[PDB]
Amino acid sequence: MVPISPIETVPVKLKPGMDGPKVKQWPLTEEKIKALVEICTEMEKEGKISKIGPENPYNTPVFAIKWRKLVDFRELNKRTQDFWEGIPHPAGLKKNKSVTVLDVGDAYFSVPLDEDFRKYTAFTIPSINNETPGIRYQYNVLPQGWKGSPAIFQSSMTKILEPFAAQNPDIVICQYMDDLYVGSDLEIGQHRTKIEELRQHLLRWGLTTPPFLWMGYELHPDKWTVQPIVLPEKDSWTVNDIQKLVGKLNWASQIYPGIKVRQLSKLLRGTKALTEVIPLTEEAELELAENREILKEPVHGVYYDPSKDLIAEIQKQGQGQWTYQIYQEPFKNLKTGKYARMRGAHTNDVKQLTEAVQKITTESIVIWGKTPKFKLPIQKETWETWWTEYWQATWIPEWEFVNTPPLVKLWYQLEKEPIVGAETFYVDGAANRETKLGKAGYVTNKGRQKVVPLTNTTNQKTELQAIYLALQDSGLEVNIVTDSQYALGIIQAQPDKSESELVNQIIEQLIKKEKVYLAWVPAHKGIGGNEQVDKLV
Amino acid sequence: IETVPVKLKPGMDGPKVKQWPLTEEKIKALVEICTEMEKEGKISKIGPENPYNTPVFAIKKKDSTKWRKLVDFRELNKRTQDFWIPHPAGLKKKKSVTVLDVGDAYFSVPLDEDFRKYTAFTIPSINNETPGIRYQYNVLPQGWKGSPAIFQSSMTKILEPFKKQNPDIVIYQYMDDLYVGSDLEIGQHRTKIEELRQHLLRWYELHPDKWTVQPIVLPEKDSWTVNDIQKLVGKLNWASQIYPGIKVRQLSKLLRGTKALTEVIPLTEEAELELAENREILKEPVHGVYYDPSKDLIAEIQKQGQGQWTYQIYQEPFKNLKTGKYARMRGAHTNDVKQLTEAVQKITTESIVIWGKTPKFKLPIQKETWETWWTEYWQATWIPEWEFVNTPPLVKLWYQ
Ligand SMILES: Cc1cc(/C=C/C#N)cc(C)c1Nc1nc(Nc2ccc(C#N)cc2)nc(OCCCN2CCOCC2)n1
Ligand SMILES: [Mg+2]
Repeated sequence: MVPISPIETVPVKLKPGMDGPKVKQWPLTEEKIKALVEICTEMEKEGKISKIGPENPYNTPVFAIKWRKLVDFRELNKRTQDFWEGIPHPAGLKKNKSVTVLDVGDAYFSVPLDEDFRKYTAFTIPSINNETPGIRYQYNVLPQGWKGSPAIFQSSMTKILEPFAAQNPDIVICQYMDDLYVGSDLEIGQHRTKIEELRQHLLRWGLTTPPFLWMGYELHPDKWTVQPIVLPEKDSWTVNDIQKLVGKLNWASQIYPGIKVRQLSKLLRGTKALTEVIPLTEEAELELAENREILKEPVHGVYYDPSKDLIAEIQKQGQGQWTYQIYQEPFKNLKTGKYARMRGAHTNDVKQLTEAVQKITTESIVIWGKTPKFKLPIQKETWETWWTEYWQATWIPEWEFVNTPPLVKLWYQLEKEPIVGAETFYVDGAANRETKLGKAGYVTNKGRQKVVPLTNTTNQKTELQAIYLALQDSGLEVNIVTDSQYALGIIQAQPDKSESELVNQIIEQLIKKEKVYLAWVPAHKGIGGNEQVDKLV
Repeated sequence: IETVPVKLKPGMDGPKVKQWPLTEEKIKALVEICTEMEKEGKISKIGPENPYNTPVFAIKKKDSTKWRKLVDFRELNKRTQDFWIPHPAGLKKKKSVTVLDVGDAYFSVPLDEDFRKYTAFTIPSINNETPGIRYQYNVLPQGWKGSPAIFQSSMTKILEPFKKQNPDIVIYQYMDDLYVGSDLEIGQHRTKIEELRQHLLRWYELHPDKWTVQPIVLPEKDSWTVNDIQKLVGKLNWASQIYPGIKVRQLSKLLRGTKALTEVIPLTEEAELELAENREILKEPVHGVYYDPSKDLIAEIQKQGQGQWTYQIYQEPFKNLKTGKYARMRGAHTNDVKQLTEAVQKITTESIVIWGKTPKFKLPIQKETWETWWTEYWQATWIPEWEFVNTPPLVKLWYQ
């Protein structure tokens, strides 16, 4: 007998203050019992389990389902300590000339459970007609379904495989789920040779045993893709069905370019239900139709070659949607993706471009461990002006301008100094809260004035209204004095788009303007030109 | 040579904190470092039975191309009991202060056996392929709050000859850092610090005197536009939240009517007197401003453009413990985030020198941007706490 290296057990403890599981053994049919006896018999013959006595107060219920024994550890997992813990992405793997598969189903039960914990795994098989004490049993190995079995199994296996990994950089190895997958670029002879070497290495521990379907992916030696996407086709649409649909679309968006999930996700707002028949806007129908039309033909991503540049390129899809491709060489994509704006009040394209860049950066660090070179639809000058003048710190990693409309631009720029020869509009607004009744307006140095009465409004909305008014009635250059910190706060953030239609109209006005100086003063200080008396009434 | 019993605080478990992604070079460097740390018994590989985790990454300090292992202990630190040196309030008064890294020393002392589980950390793998390399500490870890507190006895025992030799030199210790102040001449000071380095061996320079607290100033102009006066009044109205007797009414009275912003307005006598009295008031210090050690320090930072940054340290609003400004060019000009990060570091260092603890920053930046880039520029062994402000403050233009 060649001596086997023992797999060292991992010490396992129960959560503090907790006692091991005690749960009533379920009554069964004579048939099921007859099956369980044979199963547990051959298992005991294989050393997987062992018969125990009454000295063990702990009991775990056991079922039989059609043959197959099922131990329900549900109450043991709640009383068992936390263990330590994210799948790899195909765009991160490398091309493999040959990939060989080996069965590890023999080695799963070769991982021993910590002895002092074994007593907690106890389960009982009821005898015929309940006329005897049920056969008592405990696990000597990691039980299928237990809390810590996956972590401990993969830990032991990793620990085993590590020495024949590090010594063979020309070999790649992975375990899914019951299998061992090896791969290499070596000539077929050298590959088979190394396979044999590994088989022997595992033999030491006493383990004698394309395209691949792996985690919703299809893996080919030369490339990868997603397993086919089935989008349910029904004239009736449920909420859970919207969730499933959106999920599958997101899943498909990592390789298929141009996928848009917004219109379908807009309908999931503030609703927890598994059943409603929810209509769809023509926008949503066209969206799903376009996704069906994109999915009409298959596409493939390639694997990663460290010897080449890593490039990310981004395009504006419109309506808060952005789409990106990541490739080493033109038209051959490592992978693709999308980015949707956060739920804001007011926002602009430059901030969204920034956010997308950061997202892609982090994703790239996860997958390839490095930051890609960016190709962005924004001119160097625009980014310059923006980041120099922005009140917030901002940064983008190395990048270049790619000219692919629509371009990201700055739609307006406020002046740094008051404008000479330009009319000065002192604006204000006020609203009585209980009646919701208010006034908005302005006075100017030239004597120009307005006050507009407003129903169903507030101080903030009137303060915005006043500014809008001053923008409507002024020439291409204008100075505007406001006392509103709210308004100034909104405009100093530089939105090019807003939820509020008022702010939107303001933006349109700013866009039409050649020069706008926006100045602030404190309210109610009697500062000349600022007239509370007009709007307050 | 013997471990002091250490525990957590009542009703708290060990930290389980997600490890963020690292680049290929940072991972390689951390592997090269932890390998040797493992051969030296400083750390040890652990198993799946350890649920906890603490983040880790790698930095580079000044004048060194060699990487350093940085563990982010903030969570574990706040889960430790502490309460085991009253701050040296003369350290900020010295002509010069030098910062030395004594972290290495901590590895000469063992950590309590039961506590080691809570120092667990993970070298991540690229693309989630292999599980990470997991370690736990054996000796005293750098960045942990318990390390200086526990090693403190040995530190006092080491520095006795130097301290008693010249009792003009102030010595302070914060985390892995040792701050040594002196009033001597910079050459003789540097040679004295060299002497201290050799003295420590057998077992960055500051000038806190070059700083004071910044006053609020008002313009001196020979002619005022309406705009100039509107700004002046805004600023004074802001200052009135700080100082008692500020009065804007004559200055406002200059503006009555509705006028063009660029129009020059001559100051009346009442207005000039009022402005004078306001200057006088702004000269005096702020009233009833005191440091309460039981309260958090708060740092606010504003980007002034063109490489300039203003900041304030306080505890209660409109009571400022310190105010400052930074133009420094370290090669960060094309990068806002590097400037912000250097700024946060500097401000933190000043905060440590003065009050002995770090403040909690409020940064002019988005969470996602900062979080993506700040480790690239970080040269310090400690990590402060920070929030993010997404709505532009008006105080910016009043601190410039
Ligand atoms: C073998 C294997 C099988 C499956 C699923 C099977 C089922 N069911 C899943 C994985 C994840 C792996 N493991 C693997 N596969 C590849 N390539 C590859 C090529 C072709 C085909 C086909 N046909 C399949 C796979 N490359 C690597 O690793 C290289 C990364 C090197 N670096 C190190 C530095 O940081 C960055 C990564 N690992
Ligand atoms: Mg108002």
